[PDB]
Formats: sequence, structure tokens, C-alpha cells
Amino acid sequence: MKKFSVVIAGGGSTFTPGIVLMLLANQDRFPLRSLKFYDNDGARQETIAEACKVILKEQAPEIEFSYTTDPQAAFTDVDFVMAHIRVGKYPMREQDEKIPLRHGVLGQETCGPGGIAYGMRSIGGVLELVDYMEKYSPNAWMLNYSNPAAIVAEATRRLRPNAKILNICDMPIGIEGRMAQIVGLKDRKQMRVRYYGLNHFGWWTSIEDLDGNDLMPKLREYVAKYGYVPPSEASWNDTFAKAKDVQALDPQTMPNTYLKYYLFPDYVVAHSNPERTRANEVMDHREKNVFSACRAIIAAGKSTAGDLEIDEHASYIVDLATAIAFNTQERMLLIVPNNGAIHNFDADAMVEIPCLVGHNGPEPLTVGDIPHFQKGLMSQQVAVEKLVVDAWEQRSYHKLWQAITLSKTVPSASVAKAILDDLIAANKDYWPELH
Ligand SMILES: NC(=O)c1ccc[n+]([C@@H]2O[C@H](COP(=O)([O-])OP(=O)(O)OC[C@H]3O[C@@H](n4cnc5c(N)ncnc54)[C@H](O)[C@@H]3O)[C@@H](O)[C@H]2O)c1
Ligand SMILES: [Mn+2]
Repeated sequence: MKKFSVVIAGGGSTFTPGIVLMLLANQDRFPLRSLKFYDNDGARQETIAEACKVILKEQAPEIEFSYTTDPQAAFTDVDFVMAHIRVGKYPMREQDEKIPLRHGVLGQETCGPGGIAYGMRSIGGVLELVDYMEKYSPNAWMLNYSNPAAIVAEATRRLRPNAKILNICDMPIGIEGRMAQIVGLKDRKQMRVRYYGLNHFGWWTSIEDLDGNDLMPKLREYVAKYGYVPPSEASWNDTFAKAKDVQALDPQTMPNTYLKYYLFPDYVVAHSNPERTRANEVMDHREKNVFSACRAIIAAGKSTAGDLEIDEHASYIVDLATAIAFNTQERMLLIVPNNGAIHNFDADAMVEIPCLVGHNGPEPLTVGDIPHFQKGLMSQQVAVEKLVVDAWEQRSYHKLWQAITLSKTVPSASVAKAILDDLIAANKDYWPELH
């Protein structure tokens, strides 16, 4: 078995330790000779890196390890780039969430004007990583599990069409995990599914066990009463529960949880608090906890000084990496150019659909024609995403106003323009200039 060189772009991330623990738990299927951290925030990364340094010397001292702010040192001699950056960090996520809310619109990490703003910040950053990877490790694959993938994937499709980038999302993985528990299967890998949509905007059409038995009837009966809350944090519980109402709009399918923001934006605004948003919760909890536990590890010189555990969820990252590395043909939902897969939908749209993954990347499976309801929703939203990338590319104020105006989350062109002017003011150091 061969060994792999990985570089984590976003070393300063609070998820880095959990992901590293995950990788160490998967040395049997994905052996590593080298692990590197890269970040543009040195001081923030140093705390994470020095703590991970202790963990690595305990569990796997044969893995060569280093951290840096230098692209050349980071991207040289790697097989994979795991990109989980958050341009602007939590202070900007806080703005994304509160600015729309002062105008009576939902503020969310990847949906609505908040997500649009995060997408406008993220495009530039990701194009940089892609360029670094191609310059120092031309044969490397980038596993981009950063958000907001619908906007960033549309940018890379347009500007780096041939780059070896794999766009993947964990939301479907988490939902499938809950589905598996609801029907009573061991795990999600005991299911074979069909699905279509945009990232954070899709539907399961077929859900079966490996033998082909239909699991849909049981899921319908259950989700119709409790949503994706299986028989086994407050904000997420509500999202998973609200899927009850979202699934009700099309009883034949199962929906992606992000559809609640588009079908019930009123509900979201009503149950929000413009003083304390999700960013505030993470900042005062997960952010402070991980950095604290990391300084505790460095100061004590022992991992047990911290309470960092394996990030089980993140496992799907290794599934993707092994699929590429060992040409496994594993079936998974990836974000790829449509080009006929959804026959009655724009060829140049980025869609989240089943693909077989091998050494050449994905081989997407056809989907067929989709119904008017989903087609209408996706046509509206994909127009939003394409106008955002248009605004970015052409440095156009007017394209971004169009984009925000088109969103199902935005009540009118006048409110859209007010939100836009506030987002511009708040993102002065991250967005290109708009004329
Ligand atoms: N398993 C996971 O890591 C996971 C889970 C859910 C969502 N996400 C998504 O991944 C992204 C990262 O979120 P997170 O919570 O893991 O990270 P985080 O918010 O805990 O930290 C982000 C890190 O990325 C760094 N960064 C920002 N811009 C950069 C650039 N241009 N170059 C290099 N580094 C940069 C920041 O300095 C910071 O250290 C988000 O979009 C999030 O929605 C990741
Ligand atoms: Mn996602």
C-alpha cells in the first residue's frame, strides 16, 4: 500500500483537530507519509498546529508534520489538498447573519444574502488555493468541502474549468445518517440512493437498501410526523424537525434541510434573534473551547489535557480521497457541471448528483427530466448563483442587486438594494470593488 501527502488548507480551523483525529483513525485505508497545515492566519494556526503536533507524536510519529503560511512550502509535494477555509472567519459570519435580519430577511451562513456575501468573500480565496496547488503540485486533487459550494463551484467551473477540484457537501451525509437510523439500518452505506439538485438545494428520489427494497414508504410515514429527528444542539434539531413541512411540498421525495430557508423564510425570520445569531453561539462555545483545549495540550504536553475527539462525520472525506487514490468507483453525491445529466435543466449549471468516483475523478450518472416544482425552484436559485459570480467577475454592483432580488428569501427589489448597500459596507476588505 502507498502512503499519501496531504495539506490542510485552513489549519487554523477549529475542525482541524477533529479531522486530524479522523485521519489517524483511518491509517488502515488511507496511510499518510506527510501532513501539512496551511493558513493565512499564522497566529491562529500556530495554536491548532502545536496542539496537533503533540497528538501526532503520540499516535503516529512516523507521519512527517509541518505548518506554514508560505504557499510554496505548503503546496509542494502533496497528493491532496483538504480545503476548509472561512474567509472573514466568524466576525464576518456574524455580519452575514445580522445585516439581512435588520431588514427583515433571514441571515444564514450559506443561504440568503448572508450566504451570497460569504460567497463573494470566498471566490477570491479559493481561486488562490487552486492556483497554489497547480503551481507547486500539478498532479494533486483538491477536496473542497468548504461553503458556500454552490457559488464557489460556479466560479471555479467558469474560471478553472479543468482544475482537479472535487466539490463535496456533508449535509446529505448527515441527513442520510439520520435516515438510516429511522429505518433501522446499521449505517448510510447500507443504502443506495438517487438525488438531484443544487448544493444545499436538492431532493432524494430513490432510497433503497443494497438488495433494492424500497425504504421510501417507511421514511415518508416517519418524516411526516417528526422530520429527520431519529428515535435516538437546539438550532440543528429544529432544522431537522422542520423537514416535516418541507417534505410535505412533494410527498414522493425527501428534501435537503436547507430548503426550509427557501420554502419557509418567514418562519426562519420569526424564530431568529438579531442580537444573538448562530455565529455568536459558535464563537462563545466551539471557537473558545477548541482554542482553550489546544493551549491546554501545548502547555501540558499531553493530548489528554484537551477533550478533542474523532470527528466521525468527516469520514466521508477519506471515502472521497480513497475513491480517487484507489480507483474504487464509490458512489457519492458531488457537485459537477450538469451537461445533460438533468436533461431538462441548464447544461452549464453546477448540480449535486450521484457520481462514481475513480482515479480520473467523477463519472456522473444520468438523472433524467425533473418536475416543474423542483425545476422552478432550482431555475430561480441557479440564476441567483450565476448572477453572483457575474457580479464578482464583471465587478458589477447591478448584477449582485439582481442576484439578491431574485432570491426566494428576499421580499422585494427595494429590500434587496438596502441589504446590498449594508453588505458592501461590511465587506469592504474582502469583496472586489463593484461599479
Ligand atoms: N468538517 C469540517 O471542517 C466542516 C464542517 C461543516 C462545514 N464546513 C465548512 O468548511 C468551511 C470552514 O469552516 P470551519 O468551521 O472548518 O473553519 P473555522 O471557521 O473553524 O476556521 C477557518 C480557518 O480558515 C482560515 N482561512 C480563511 N481564509 C483563508 C485563506 N484565504 N487561505 C487560507 N486559510 C484561510 C481562517 O484563518 C481560519 O483559521 C466553512 O465554509 C464551513 O461551512 C467544514
Ligand atoms: Mn455544504
